[PDB]
Amino acid sequence: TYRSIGSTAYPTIGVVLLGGIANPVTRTPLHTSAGIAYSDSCGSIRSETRIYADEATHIYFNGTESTDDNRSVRRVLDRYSSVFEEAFGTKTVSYSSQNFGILSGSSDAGAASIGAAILGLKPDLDPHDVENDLRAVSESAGRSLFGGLTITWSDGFHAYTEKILDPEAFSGYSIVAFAFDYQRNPSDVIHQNIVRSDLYPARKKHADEHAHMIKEYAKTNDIKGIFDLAQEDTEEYHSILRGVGVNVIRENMQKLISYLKLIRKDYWNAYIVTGGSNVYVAVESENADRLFSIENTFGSKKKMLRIVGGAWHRRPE
Ligand SMILES: C[C@@](O)(CCO)CC(=O)[O-]
Repeated sequence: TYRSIGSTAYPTIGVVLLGGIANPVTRTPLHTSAGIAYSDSCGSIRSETRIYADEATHIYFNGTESTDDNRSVRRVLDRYSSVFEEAFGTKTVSYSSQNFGILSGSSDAGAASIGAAILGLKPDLDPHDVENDLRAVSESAGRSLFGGLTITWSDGFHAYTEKILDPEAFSGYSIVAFAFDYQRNPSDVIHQNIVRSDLYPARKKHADEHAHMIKEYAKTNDIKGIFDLAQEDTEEYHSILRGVGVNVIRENMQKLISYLKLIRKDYWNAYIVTGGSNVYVAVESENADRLFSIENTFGSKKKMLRIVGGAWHRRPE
C-alpha cells in the first residue's frame, strides 16, 4: 500500500457565465455555462493537494484547519472510500491544500485537484462521473478538471463537461488580468440573487445558445469570436445582476472598460468580468506586453495570464 498522493489543478475564468445552482448540497448548475483554465506563463498560479492516510479526518487550507462542518470535502472523500482503502489500507484520509497566486481555501482548482488525486489512484474511473461528486466542493470543478476551453451542459438536473479546444489553440493569445481592491460579492450571493430576476428564464436559454455558438467557432479556431462573445455574455450577465442589486463592475472597473473600448479601435481586445473585482482582457500575444504596460490602471494590479490544461497527479508515495 501507499501513504499519500499529490495533485495539482489550475483556476478558471467563466466564458459563458454561470448564475444559479439547483441545490445547496449537490450544487448542480441551473443552466449551461463555459469556461477556461488559466495560469501564468510559468504555471505558478495553481492549487496543490495532498491526500493521505490518517488516524482521523483533517482538512487544511494553506495550513489552517477547517472544521468542514458542511462535510463539503468530507462527502467526496467518503464516496470514494473504496479507492482509498485499496490504495492506502484505510478509508480514513486527510486533505491538505496549498494555493498559490489565488486566495487560500476552496476553489474550482481545489475541487478538480481532488478529482485528479482520486483518478490518480484509480485511473479507470469515469472523470465525468467523478466530476458530479466534485461540484459539492465547487460548482465549476469541471472547467479545471478537463482544462482548456470547456462547455458544461446542464438542464439543472444533469450536467456534463466537454472539452472544446486545447490550451494550444490559444497559444497566440494572452489574458491581462486587472485586479481591483473593491470587496467582492460572494458567489453564493450571486447564485442566490440572480434567480430572482424576471429575465432569468431567458438568460438560461441565452446561455445555452452562446455555448452552441462557441462550439461552432471552435470548428475554425475562431478565438476572437469566442472572446468577443464572452464580452457580450459578460455584459448581459452583469446587467441582470445589477437589476437584482448585485453590482460587480465598480467605478474604476467601468473606467478601465471605457478605455478598453478606445484602444479596441487600435488593436483587438475583448474583456470578461466574472464574480470578483477583476477585469480579464483577452489580447493577441503581439500586443500583450503593450496592454500590460499601460499607465492608468485606475489602482488595479496586473497579471499576465495564459490558457492551460487540466488537473494532474503525482506518483503516490
Ligand atoms: C460568478 C461565476 O464565477 C460563478 C461560477 O460558479 C461566474 C462564472 O465564472 O461562470
